[PDB]
Formats: sequence, structure tokens, C-alpha cells
Amino acid sequence: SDAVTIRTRKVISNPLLARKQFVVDVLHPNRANVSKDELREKLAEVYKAEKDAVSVFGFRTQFGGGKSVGFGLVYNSVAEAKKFEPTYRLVRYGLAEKVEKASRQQRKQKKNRDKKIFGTGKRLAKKVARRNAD
Amino acid sequence: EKTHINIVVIGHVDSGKSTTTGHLIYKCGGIDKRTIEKFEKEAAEMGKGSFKYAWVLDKLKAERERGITIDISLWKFETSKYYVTIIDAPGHRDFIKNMITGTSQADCAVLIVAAGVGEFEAGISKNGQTREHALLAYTLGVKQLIVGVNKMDSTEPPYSQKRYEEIVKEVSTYIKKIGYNPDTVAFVPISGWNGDNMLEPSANMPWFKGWKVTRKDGNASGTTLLEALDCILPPTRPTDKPLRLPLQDVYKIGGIGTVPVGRVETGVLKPGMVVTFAPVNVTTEVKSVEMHHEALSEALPGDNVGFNVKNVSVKDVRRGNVAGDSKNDPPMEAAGFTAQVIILNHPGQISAGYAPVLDCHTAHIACKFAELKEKIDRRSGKKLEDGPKFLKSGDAAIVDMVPGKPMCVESFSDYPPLGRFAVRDMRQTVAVGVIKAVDKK
Amino acid sequence: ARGPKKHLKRLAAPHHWLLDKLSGCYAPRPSAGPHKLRESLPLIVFLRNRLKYALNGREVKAILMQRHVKVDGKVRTDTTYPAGFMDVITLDATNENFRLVYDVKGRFAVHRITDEEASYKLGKVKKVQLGKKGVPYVVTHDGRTIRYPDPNIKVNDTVKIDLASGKITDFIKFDAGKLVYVTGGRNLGRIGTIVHKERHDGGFDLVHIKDSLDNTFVTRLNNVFVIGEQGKPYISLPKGKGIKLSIAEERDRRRAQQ
Amino acid sequence: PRAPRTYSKTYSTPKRPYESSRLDAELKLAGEFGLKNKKEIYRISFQLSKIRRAARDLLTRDEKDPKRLFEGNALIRRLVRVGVLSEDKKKLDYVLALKVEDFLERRLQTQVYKLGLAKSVHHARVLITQRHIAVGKQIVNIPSFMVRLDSEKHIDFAPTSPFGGARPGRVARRNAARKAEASG
RNA sequence: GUCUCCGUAGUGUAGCGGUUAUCACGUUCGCCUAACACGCGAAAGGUCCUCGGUUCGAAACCGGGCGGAAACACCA
RNA sequence: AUUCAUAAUAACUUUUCGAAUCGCAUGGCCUUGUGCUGGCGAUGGUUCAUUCAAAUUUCUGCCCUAUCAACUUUCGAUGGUAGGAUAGUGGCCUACCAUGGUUUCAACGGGUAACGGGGAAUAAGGGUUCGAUUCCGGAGAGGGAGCCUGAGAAACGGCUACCACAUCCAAGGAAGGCAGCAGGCGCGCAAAUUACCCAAUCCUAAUUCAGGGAGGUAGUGACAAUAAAUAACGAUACAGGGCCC
RNA sequence: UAUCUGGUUGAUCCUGCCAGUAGUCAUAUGCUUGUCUCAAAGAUUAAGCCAUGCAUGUCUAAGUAUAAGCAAUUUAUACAGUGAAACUGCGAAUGGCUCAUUAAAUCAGUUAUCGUUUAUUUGAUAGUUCCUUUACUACAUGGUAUAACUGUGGUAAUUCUAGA
Repeated sequence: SDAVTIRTRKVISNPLLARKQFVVDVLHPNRANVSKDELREKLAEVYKAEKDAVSVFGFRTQFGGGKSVGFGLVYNSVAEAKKFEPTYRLVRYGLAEKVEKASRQQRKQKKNRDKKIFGTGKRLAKKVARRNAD
Repeated sequence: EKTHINIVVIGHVDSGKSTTTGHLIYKCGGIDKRTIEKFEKEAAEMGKGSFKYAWVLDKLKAERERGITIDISLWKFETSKYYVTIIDAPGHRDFIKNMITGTSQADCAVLIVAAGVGEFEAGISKNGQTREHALLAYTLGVKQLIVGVNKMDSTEPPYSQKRYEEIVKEVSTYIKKIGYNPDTVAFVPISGWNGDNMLEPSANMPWFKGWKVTRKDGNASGTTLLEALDCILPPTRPTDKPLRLPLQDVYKIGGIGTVPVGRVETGVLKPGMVVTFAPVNVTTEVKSVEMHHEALSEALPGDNVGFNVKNVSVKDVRRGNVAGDSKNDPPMEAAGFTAQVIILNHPGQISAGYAPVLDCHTAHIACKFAELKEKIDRRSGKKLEDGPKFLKSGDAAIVDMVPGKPMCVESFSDYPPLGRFAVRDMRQTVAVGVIKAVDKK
Repeated sequence: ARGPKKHLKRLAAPHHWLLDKLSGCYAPRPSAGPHKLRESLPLIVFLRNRLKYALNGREVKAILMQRHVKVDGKVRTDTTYPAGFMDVITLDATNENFRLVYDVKGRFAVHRITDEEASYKLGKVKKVQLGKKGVPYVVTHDGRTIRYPDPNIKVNDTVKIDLASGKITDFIKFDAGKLVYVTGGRNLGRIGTIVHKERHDGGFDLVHIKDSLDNTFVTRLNNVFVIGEQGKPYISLPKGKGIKLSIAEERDRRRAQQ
Repeated sequence: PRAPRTYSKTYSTPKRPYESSRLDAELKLAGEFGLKNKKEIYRISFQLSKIRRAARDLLTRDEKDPKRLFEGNALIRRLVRVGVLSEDKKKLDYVLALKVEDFLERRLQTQVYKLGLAKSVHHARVLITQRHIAVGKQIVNIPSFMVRLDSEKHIDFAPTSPFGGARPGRVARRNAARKAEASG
């Protein structure tokens, strides 16, 4: 939080992926860590971009305290960020919402149950209902 | 949504307990027609055609051959108001301990009384069980009950009135002496074998206007037995207390480990929970829980739930233990305990070293009275004498007693269902009491 | 076992891929293609661990699906395409053309070539036969089939494939005084000149290739690749040019660089 | 099916575990250098045996041998780097003449004592394990660090330590707050 | 879990509702040596498994509990 | 090194292939018309080569036993001829003919608390023991046999039959092979949760999107390994080691 | 880190064995147990038997739709957007588990296929198929169902199936 001094290293350029990769070295003297939103904010103006155009992960704090090493990415456009950044990091900051597809267990059971019927099942449902009405 | 209650059933031999129970289960969606028709065929080959309804609960070979309910048996049926399961009591002085095990895990009670000429007089006699079974119900914690006058066709005249009014008058005089208010108790005339006045109103007996009850909570007035089962009050379930479920049975189920089964007297049992059985001292984890072939997440108090243990064995586990959460205060072995007991007539005198088969909850064991502390008044715990020399019938007393065999017990203040007990000696109920203090091991 | 195998555990993969042994238990098995699986390089490992352009497996898939790389003129879309020796990957973006040439140490390299050099690819022919309808053809090391070749072209020579048109434009005969490139074996990646050879008409022809520093070594004829005459390489040689310095000379080179 | 990790034992138990002469020797060494477990002496002897075995295998080969020369100087360079061998003893024969005390002297515990910041080797151990001492710009809490004649000038109090300035500390605050409130 | 056959000194194990004792081994005790040893000369050793009654009176008459010795059972 | 690749003759086919498939952008010539030409692709297709492979095969090498010294050939054993079958060579099989083939240089038969190897423990050297177990090559889906589909199976999380097991039965009948991931009984000295995710490493499909108990993560875990708390530092009461008076 | 010791005898020197000693990716068990990293784990006896729940299905710009499914075409009169199910084309013979059988057998190093098959890929590769081949025939193009679906259903049950 004090004297963050975000220094970037190993900067590279990828017109292939429309992104620039760099191992971001951040020092946090007398402070524990720097929050992910913190480095992303000042990552915008050093690369002359916006907040919602950068991506950083890692940040394993060096033993003893006062240093942290992480790897960061910057994307040129919002649409480029959507089409390249993975969904887990998208929902992470503010970029999208993770919809709960129930869980793996019920989906597998539903798939097997749907596999046990040959067709839509509307005729099967009405046939079993008529036969088992009594 | 529908609540859940638990009933037990009681009565004299050949009063029509299992016939009334089984046929009531059949009417309320228990079993389909081909199952009971099979039972009619097999019992006709045996020779006991009348017992086809009794066979539904009496499943054992020795029970069906003899035509005798030896051990208790469970069976469910959904009434109009809520869920309920029955305890089929033996109704014998031979198997009186099995009745005490069944009635101890029951909230309400269905006192079946014979109406036929001669059988009622034999039932309510010195040797009969109608006096005993009603007394044993109030002893173990069955506060509310229902009386059912059975065999109206057999009695003379069948479905008359007088005979019914004579039985209700005779029971009302005795049942007041036990503790039950006969105003609050419902008296229903029925026929178990015929299937009369149980589900629907009877055509054979229009004279019967209708039973009625006068409680503090709410009044009820029904025509049939089924409506009287709906009018039973929801009991007070102590969910907040530490678990104190004395086990009922321990099965080794196919493809799902060891499965301990028992009613949650107190607390909430659930899957993935370590438990400790009290006398044997065996710690183990439960795999899963069930109640009448249906799985459960939360086993609430007063339920026929059944956990399943794991990482151990069926012999380490046993009928009688208390799965007090190995995390919460578990049930410990009792070396000696302060358990007052009042007596209900011991032909012999009660002094010391006398080990009757203390049947606290579901467990029966001989207990020797180390000594007698104080002769106490019949009520309010009033101290009358210091250090008595002997005790007689019709007298209360605090007594410290050492079990002859490892037993688990607990105080009445902590656990009301656990604290109840009776005493038996010379094939008769000599005393009845409650435990206030207990020394752990 | 009851058919082919489509898997590669991350312990039987070729060691020149420079793959680790902790990131997963499997390896990117190359699909069937021009080169063998043990003598080529999948596009996934080349872009993820060599160029470091892509981090994860899906990033390589996204780059490949976006029609960016061009291997031997063809764009290609398979993540496990077996790109081996004499394979040129052209990237329209970043303005770099990459050529797969072995290094002195025994792995692949990231040698950068000009756009003119990427227009032609050298190829060592393996078989010359008279095919159906009487048409002659040659079989290069990459498996390319070129019809109606030069009659002077025989077995164990090298041709200059035009790549863009797929036509032979120049052929280099195999004789003494020819700069070659060893492909495969414990002596792979060495560049030297041929002095003589013992024919040994029982298989496994041997050729005595001599380095520019008077170092001589023996390599089977199946592992050689003529890349030009003496002193003039038809291809831009990688850095070092296969000097093959010893462990002592390498250590002094490091101490003279730090 | 992942590749298994490699593990190795770094100590060798003595063949004769029951001998007064050897028993007193390690007790003297452990007490002088401030060591709790004699496995630490077992460990440091195990490393000595390995390098002696490697150096012995080198001495059975002729001079101007590419294998003997390359590994010989590499082992010699490592030893003189870590400071167990002096500059004038780089001849591959004194390597066989190394003792346990020479290796033990290079431990960070002894160097902290030698530079004069602990006043006792046992106080060096508590200083090591309480994170009051750092190497360069990194806090090290391992007693065995084996400084290599280049970080010896970088041994100093950590910036995040009460002894070397910084925030006063835990028990001091409780005492300071107690006396401040008592006087207030 | 239900049903059946037995329970008796220390090992053996008799024996028999008005009352439990015997028998060998053993268990000790005086005997000698130095400790012995054999040789010897004498006597210490059971709520009749537990409780409850029947009982003038029971361990044995009866029933309950336990122990052991045998069975059949025991899908939340 | 070929009766090799290949070409041409005379025929054989009941006849193989030689595009009736699909998506975008829709452009030019004029004899001004649903006239005539025209791109970037996907799918499929006969043959060759290549690649991922598959199946045979040359040489050498495996534990203990002679209280196993002869083995094989009835009814296949050795070799030859010719033919069937195979995707191919071949007693693989068949018909005929010859009587061969192996063996103290350890055949054959028996036991194996015997899958083999890369390797592991142990030590100066030599060597001994172990190796089911993360990788490679093999066998099996309870014990055998048979077969369809497909390039590839003699497949069992594919079927057919028998035997030993075993489930649902309103007694006619139907449905199964956990030595897959968890979990249950039994066995024993002896060995874990009936959890989460395709986020990584990969594989498969028409394919960037989907699926994968392959796999990864967490939980139980003192199988084995690495480092390392449980204590240190001043002042006072005694007891010292050089030395000053 | 190329090391020994105790025990036959009144005592000595030997042979000789027993015991001691240290290690084990050799297990099992006992007592105790505070921390970080890494991590084996139903093989040994039973390749003994399994309740239950999962473990392989799959599409693009581009095989087939009028879902009597969902939004809007308004660039589209035949759809041409998204798209369940089904047909079709592939995969399901990979992976995973176990070590029962097996002692020139498997397997390891090393050769051959001039003695064979080879999906999928990669690079190439069909001016010649109207057969009295002039009416014998659509080639700005042929024929036939069938699934899904609509409705009738049967059996107690099955990933059971019929008729229209």
C-alpha cells in the first residue's frame, strides 16, 4: 500500500493474441500484500489503458515479506478481452457472471435418465399416465 | 404437510391386538390386495385362518405356528392428519419385558379391550394383563392414550350398547387410579377382524352417537378409530438437548455397511457423525440413516430412524447403547445411581441386595439395592424417616442401587424419556420409580 | 493392443522436446503427418514452451483456430501437427518466419529466417521410382511426392522444393566435399564435410563427416542431410554452426560471457 | 500416473552407535557449534563422505583427463566458493583432508556468533528461528545456511525486526500499554 | 435376537428342600540339609453362578438375570 | 540380389473407382439471355508414397530340480511335393511320400510364497536379495468356447451358449458380471471419502464452445523422505581461572 | 564410510555355530506425537463375491428439420437466425485396473517383411462410365423408403416392443 513501485519485467508483445505479457514484480514494504484490484488500477496508466483491459495472476508473496512476484497480461480492447480471457478470470473481476449449472452429479444422473428414453418422451409420458392412471 | 407421530399398541391375550392393528394398516394404505390374499392362503394351510391380519406384523415362524405375538414389530400407515407407526405389543406375562421395550419407544397407546362375554372378566383380573399393560404405559412416559373396545360382534348382543357402556364404566374406574383422566381419553367401539368402525362409520351399530374428549389444547369428537388417531396431540420433541438414543437393533445391510437403528429420544442424528455406545464403549461413525425403507438427512426426536455404523463392527455396536455425539456429552456406564422407585406391590418384602430386572428405557437388568436412604411420603418428595429398616407395599423411598450387570442410565431432570423406569419381581410389577442422580464411570 | 494407441504419457515423450515431469502425466502426442512422432515437434509445445507466445493449451487452440500460423505454406489447424526438420512456420502477424533446424546440443531451435528464405525448403529424397502410367517421382524426407523429376536425381540427394508451387528447382548430388546436416542419433545437429564412405553392402551405410575444426565423426547414411557444397550452405545455418565444443570449452565460454 | 518425486536420506547412522570415544567427540562438537540433534552431525558427516568419495574417484585418474579436470575444478570451485577451502589449497588433495569442523564453521549459526550479534550460539539459534536476522534482503530462519564468502558482508538485522529499528514489538507493547495506562 | 443342554474348592469335581461335603491332585504346615531331594509326620482350602419367591425350613421346587457350553435367527 | 517398380499384348468381372454432396462471397464476356464463363472452401472418392500402427520373424540372454534320462510321432511329430486357408511366409490345415527332429554343452517332466525388463535395498571391489506396484512390452474382465460390426476385438462398462455364482417375480418371464472411480461383506498380521472440478496435462467427436471417477483438487493418512518449536538473554546469593595490590 | 564383540575350558590357542550390531522405496504392530515441503496406500491370504451412484458420447459458416420448441425475419416466398430429439458419418479396440495363466513362453537388446494389412493424417493421383454406344435414356438432373413425429397400444417388470 506504501511505496508499491510496480516494476514490470520480461515484457513481450503478442499481435497473435492481441496482448502483452510481463512478469510483474511488486514490492510491498511494511504492508502485507497488494490486492488484485490495486495492481490492476495502476496497471492501466503505465500501459496507457483502462482498468477493464488488464489481467494479473499469481502474486505468491516472497518469504520474509516485502516482495511479491506475479505474471500479468494487458489486452487492447474489451471485445478482444472477452474473446481471449478465460471465463473464470472474467467472472472474477467484474467481467461476467458464472451461472450455476447445478453440479456434476445431477447432470450425470439426468443425462443417464434421458438416455433411458428413446425420443422426446411426450408420447411416452401420456402413454404411461393413461396406463397407470388407476 | 403432515406431521409424524408414533403409536404403540397393548392389551390382554386374544383381545385382537394384531388383528385390529394389521387390518387397520390394510385399510390405511399399508399393503395391496394380493399380499393379504397370500397371507389368507398360507394361514389357511396352517389352520389359523383368523390370524391372517395378525400375520402382517407377526412375521416369524414360531409366532405364526403358535399364533402368539412374541416380540414387537413395526409397520407404518399415513392417516388424514399425519404419519404414524405402530408397536405391536405381545400381550403376555411370559413376554412382559418385550412389551416394556416397545412401550418405552412410544408416544401414544391403543389399549385394546375385549368385549365378548367372559373374556373381559379374565382380562381385568389378578392374573390378567389389562391391569398391567395400562399401568406399564404410564410408568414409561405414555401420558396420552386411547382405549378401543374390540370384538363387538362376538359379545352379546353384538354391537349392542350396554355391554359397551359396562366396559367403559369398568375401565374408567380403574384408569383413574393409574393416572389417566377418562374424560381426556377417547373410548371407541370397534371390530378388528370384521373391520367395523375403524375407517368408516359402522352400519351394524347405529346406537353409538360418538366419543368425545376435553383437553386444555383442544376438544375432539370423532366417529371412528382412524379419526381418534388423528386427534392425538403432537408430543414435545426435545431437539436442542444432547443426543440420547438407546439403540433398538444393529443390522448388517447388503452393500451399505453396518446400520444401527433406534429412535432419537433427544437431539438430532445425521449421516457423517461419530457416536459412542454406552455400556460396551465402542466409538464409530455412521454411513447413512433410514426410516421404514426411506432415507433421511435429519433424524429428529421421536423417529424410527436408523443410522448405520462404519469403520467398526455389528458386535461392537449393540441394542442398548446411546449414540451421544462423541462430540457432545456421551452416555457413560453407571456404577451406582440414586433412583427413587415407589413400588406397586411386591409380594415379598423389599430390603437390600434385591436385584430386579430394572427395565429403564429399552434395557432390562438386575439391580441390587445397596441400601435405603430415606422413607419418603407418597408425593412431593417429603422426607418422613431417616435410614429405614425395611419397606412395604404402598410406600415411597429414595434408594441407591448397584446393577449386577453393566447398565447405562441417566437422570430424570436431564432426559425425561431416559429417566423413566419400572421394577419387576415374582412375575409382577413390584415397584415404579425415577432416577434423579447417577455416578458415571 | 486391439488397435492403435492415441495417448502419450509424460515419461515416454522424446527428450529433445524439453518437457517437464510435473505438469500433468501426459504429453502432446503428435498426430499422423509428414514426419514421425519421435523425429518432429508438435505445434502446441513449439508455441507454448519455445516461443512462449501461448501459456495454456486453449491459447494455442485459439491462436491456431484464428488462422495465423502457416506451416510449409499451409495454414494448418491441428494442435498436434508433427512439424519436424525442414519445416517453416510463417506468421502473418508479428512479421516473423520460423524455421525448424536442429541445434548443436541436440534439440530444436528458434532460428529466424528472412521472407525470401522461407519461400524455399530443402528436402532429402528417400525413394525414386517409376509409378503408374510410367511417370517418375521422388519421395522427400517430409513425404512430399513430386512428379516428373530430373533424371540426374537419385537416392540420397537433396532437392530445393519451391514450397509455394511445390516444384523442384535445384538438386545437390551426394559426393565427397559436400556440406551436410546430421539428423538423428547421438551426433545429431553436427555440420561438416564428407571425405569418404565405406559401402558395406549389408545395410547401415556409414559416412565419415569431418567438421571445420578437423573433428571427424561417423554417422549412418540414414541420418545425413546434404545442405550444400563445401563452404557454401544453401540454407542459413543456425548459430554456432555445429562446432560441438567440449564441456571444458563451453565452461570457459560461459566464464568469458558473464 | 505422474512422475514420482525423488527423495533421499541426507544422514548416515554410525556403524558403531555405542562407543565412548565417538560419543564424547560429537557432544563436544554439538555443544561448541550449538546443535540440538546429533543427526545434524550425522548429516554434515554424510556430505563429507560423499564429496570425499567423489574426490577419491577423481584421484585414481591420470592428469589432463577431461573428466577428472572438469569435475575436479567444479568441485574445487564450489568448495572455495562456500568457504570451506582456502584459495591456496585448491589442489584436489586437501579436499580429502577436510574435516567436519571446517564445514560446521561455515554454518550461518557460527557466522552470526563470529560477527558478534548473538553473544552465544544458543542465542544465535533463537535469533535464527525468531526471524530477527536476514541475509541480504531476505529473512532466513534456517540455522544451516552455509554462507559463501559473498553474502557474509550482507548478514545484518532484517528491516522487519524490532532489534533493527522497525515496529517495537509484541511483549514490549503489552508492557508499554500497561505502564502508560497505569500512569494515565 | 428366539429356543434348547449344562454351571458345584485351587485344579479335579463329587453329593444331596427340614443339613456343603467327599475324593485324588494340589494348598499350606512340623520334618531333615545349606538349599535340597526323595524319605516323610499333620491340617488350611465352597452366597452350591446371581436375584427373587415358594418357603418352619431350598443350592437343589419354581421362575427371572448372568456366565459358559450348543443352536436357529438378525435386509435403516 | 527378384518372376522388383513399370509398359504393352489376348481375355476374364456377376463388375471396383472415375463427385446426382455441402457452406460463403457473388464477380466478368457480350451473340443484352434464368444465355455463356468465374473464386475461396468443406465432404467423399480409385491408386501410389508417407505417417500413427498391427502381425510374423534373424542372433543372444531367465529361478530351483536327474528322489525327472531320454523326449516327440496313436489322432502332426521332422522334411519334401501339391492343394486349401490366411491380409501374408509357414504342417497353419489337408492328400501322398521319406523317417526324421531334440538330448549330460541339462532336452523332456515337476515345483514356483514366477508377468518380464527399465530398476530398488545392501555393501571397498566382487556380489547377494527383491522387483504385483507410477515407465515400456504382455495376459485377463468369474472359468472356457463361438461370433457380428468396424481399418483395427476374438472386445465382455458388445452380444450367443454351457458350468459354478447371483438379482427382480401379480411363477409366465426378465435383467447381471467392480482384478474401472468411491463404497459394502468375507479373507487376514496387513492397506483411505459412497467428496469437488474439467481450472490445469491430454484424448475423442461433425469439432475452438461439448464429454472424459483419463486426469486434477480436497479429505483419511507417523508407508517412506526434507527442514525444524519446546527456549534464550541481563542483573543479585554462592563457587571459580589467569593476574593487580 | 575395506572395523567387530560376548558365549564350550580350571585356564590357553583353534575350528565351528549361536547371539549381539547397522541398513531396507520390506511390511505389520506397540507407545508417544507440536510445525513446513513432498508423498505410498485392498498386491501378499480370496483373479472371493458385490447393494447403490458414476465412469464415452459427439457438430461447424459448411449431412439431413415445418419440434404442431424459442426470439426476431422485414437482407431474403423454399428454408435460409438459434436449435431438443432422430436418421447419418465417426469414436466407443484409447484410457483405467489387476498379475490369475505363462520358465526360449513372455520380455530385453538387436534384424528382416525381396513374406503382409494399415482407419486417420501428409504429398500426389481418374478429358476414355450414353455399350447396333442415331432416339436405346432427365443431365439447367432421376427412383425408393424409413426414423424423429401424429394417433391406437400391450406386459407386474426391462435402455422391453407392435399395428396404422
